[PDB]
Amino acid sequence: SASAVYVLDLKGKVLICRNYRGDVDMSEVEHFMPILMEKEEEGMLSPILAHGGVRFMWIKHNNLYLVATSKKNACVSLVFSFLYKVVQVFSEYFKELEEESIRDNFVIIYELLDELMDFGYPQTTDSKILQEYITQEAPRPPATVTNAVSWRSEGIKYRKNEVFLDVIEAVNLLVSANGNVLRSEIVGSIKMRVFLSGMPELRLGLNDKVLFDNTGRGKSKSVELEDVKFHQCVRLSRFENDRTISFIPPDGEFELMSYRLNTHVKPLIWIESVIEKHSHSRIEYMVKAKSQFKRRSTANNVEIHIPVPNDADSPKFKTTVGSVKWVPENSEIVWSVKSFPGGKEYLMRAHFGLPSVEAEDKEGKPPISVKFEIPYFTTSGIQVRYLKIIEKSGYQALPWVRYITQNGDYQLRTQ
Amino acid sequence: EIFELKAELNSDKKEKKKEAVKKVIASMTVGKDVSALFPDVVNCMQTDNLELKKLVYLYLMNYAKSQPDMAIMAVNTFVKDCEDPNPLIRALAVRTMGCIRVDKITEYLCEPLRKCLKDEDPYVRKTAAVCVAKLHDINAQLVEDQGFLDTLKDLISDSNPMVVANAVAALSEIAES
Amino acid sequence: DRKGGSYSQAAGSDSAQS
Amino acid sequence: GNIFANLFKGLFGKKEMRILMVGLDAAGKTTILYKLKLGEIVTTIPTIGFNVETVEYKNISFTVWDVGGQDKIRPLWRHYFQNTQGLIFVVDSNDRERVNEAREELMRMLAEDELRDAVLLVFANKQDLPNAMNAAEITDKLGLHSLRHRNWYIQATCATSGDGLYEGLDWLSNQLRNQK
Ligand SMILES: Nc1nc2c(ncn2[C@@H]2O[C@H](COP(=O)(O)OP(=O)(O)OP(=O)(O)O)[C@@H](O)[C@H]2O)c(=O)[nH]1
Ligand SMILES: [Mg+2]
Repeated sequence: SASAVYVLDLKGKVLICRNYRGDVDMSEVEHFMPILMEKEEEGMLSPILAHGGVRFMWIKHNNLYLVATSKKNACVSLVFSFLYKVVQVFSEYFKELEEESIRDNFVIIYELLDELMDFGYPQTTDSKILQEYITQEAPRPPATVTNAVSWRSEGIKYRKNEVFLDVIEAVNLLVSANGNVLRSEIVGSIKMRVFLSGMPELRLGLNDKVLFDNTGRGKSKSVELEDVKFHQCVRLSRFENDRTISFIPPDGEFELMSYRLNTHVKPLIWIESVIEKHSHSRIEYMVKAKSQFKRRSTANNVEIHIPVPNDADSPKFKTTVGSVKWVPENSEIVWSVKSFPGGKEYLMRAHFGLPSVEAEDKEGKPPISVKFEIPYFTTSGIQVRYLKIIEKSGYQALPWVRYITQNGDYQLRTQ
Repeated sequence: EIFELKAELNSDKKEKKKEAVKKVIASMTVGKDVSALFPDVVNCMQTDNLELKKLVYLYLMNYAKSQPDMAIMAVNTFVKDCEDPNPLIRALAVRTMGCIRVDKITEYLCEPLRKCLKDEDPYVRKTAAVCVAKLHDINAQLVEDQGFLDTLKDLISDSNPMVVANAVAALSEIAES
Repeated sequence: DRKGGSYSQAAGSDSAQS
Repeated sequence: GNIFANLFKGLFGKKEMRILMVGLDAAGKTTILYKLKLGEIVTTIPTIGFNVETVEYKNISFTVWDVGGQDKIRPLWRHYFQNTQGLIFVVDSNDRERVNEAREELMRMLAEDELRDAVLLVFANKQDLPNAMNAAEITDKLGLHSLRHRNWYIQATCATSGDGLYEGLDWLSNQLRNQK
């Protein structure tokens, strides 16, 4: 129930505003900046502000905060979803989200803002569908919005029918300073770039544990996804009935399904780091990385971030494999490794100075984060079984998919 | 500046009219009080190009409460635009009619709202459903007199699931107040 | 080639499940 | 400077001209404009706002801006006085009580120091009922001959039939254009 959607800037100037109900005066945006400054300076700053009887719930973008004023008991979740959809639409239309396009793409921005939401109730959010009715360089609105299928424009024709899939893995590990892993969750991501002719009805089929149990094959390697979130094209009823993943793929790259299940296996990389920090004299970093992953897999672009002292200067690194550099902007040791074969063991011996004068205030212990990304490795063991591409005209599809394993929330708590 | 902009907007050349409309939109967005030129832009409203019509409608909506007296010169234009063959033009006109916070303007908009309530185009139906809720929020008595509750109730039991959802949301908003 | 694992062709359905 | 392009444009017709459409409500202004533009008697609701159209005849774009006769729209006729070259007055001979009001409105509109180059164009609308007067009784009642420095021409046009529209257009073209 947003009253006026406005786009602010880093200096407090509203780049663009679009009132939806008009029940809130446009002058309330001026008090948002002082209120945000007071909240940030007192630790009470939150994305949902409140100027008396008017609430300013908005998120911070790359360069400006998309603040949407509201006065009644509007749905905060609905406002957040609308803001996320607007951000996605802006990213799809404009390659950059900065003030350079706000003051240059106002002609199409105003039209998009007017068409997207009316009276505070959004109606269209598909960038691909919206690109056929509002352009910055107008015909009747497409029937896709009026029809049930609002995410697949009819009449799409291509020379070839190739669909590229991406089974991206997110290895998130929360290892405490005692050496035990607390939060170890792996979230699957099935992102597909469907490029076919017509409006095919994809029938996704994988070796799901539930599907195998229902079919009676609950004895082989089956993926046990605790949470499975299908896209808008995926029919919820079909999945709820008999685990049938039937949906119309969109034209382009989109997230069809996103599995999310816990992981009870050992970490693919084991980091043994020590801190021999002398009292204002020197420091030692006996960091040893052990790869627990399969030897057939190589972790391309391994970046184990080791937080070094903030005031440390004149550091020396005695490592074994990979380039180690200290970035003063981040104040940490970047253990950058290009290719890390599975089972490899890298040992490092850091040595940096420390000023005699102690710091005025404590700086904390940032967690050690690894940036391992090993492609062609499915840690969860989930493999795509089939993809039923059916078209009324009739064509031979050539679906493709790749498995990518990377490190997600793989942070290591410091001692 | 202001005189030059008014002269450009009061010209018979569309190439200058579009530039003047863009400059007026930028000045309003840049933070310039351009409400004094509302009567001047009123004459340059009935334009075939949809690019200038949308900007004029946005300026009128943003300059409707500021100059309600000068907004009396747009009812005929809205009535004429509410019958355009293009569904987009009709939807834009319906949205602009409900966005105008004028007490003396919403009274005459009941007929276009009634005409567009049973529009075959799903976009037109959604625009009419939104405009009915906007009018009810602006004036509940006018909406009740127009008898839009019966039309809104029948909207949920019709085709166009997006239009049905919009009508349900409008009915919930009306019942909320 | 492509970083992150080479793309592999996908099947049409569970041929072993009829 | 060179005026070769202007001469080339004028060799095949360059002048367009303008026109105005004012008068009392229900005076045949909208129907007259529709007949001039399309050629049919279209029934329309009272002109709450205004109607702008153009007529292409004799290589001159005769743009006509219909103005309603509403009480709240009577003082809005001064908006069209800016960048206006012509003016057409539509009388209502079927409304005896409204004849005085129409004459007063015409006198008020004709008493403006900015609207001086606009020649008079009296159109006898509703020329289908026996109660309608001739082309001189209405002019005598309105005193069109007493308008100093004003070129007035009374033309009777039937809304249902359309007779006299060509004569009025020819008279307007002759008054506006002073060439061969
Ligand atoms: N039947 C008939 N009616 C006429 C004739 N001439 C004028 N009228 C009346 O004049 C009215 C003309 O209204 P419109 O053509 O819509 O435009 P208008 O004359 O400017 O009237 P307003 O819009 O109210 O200002 C019609 O409603 C008719 O009732 C005619 O020749 N025959
Ligand atoms: Mg008329």
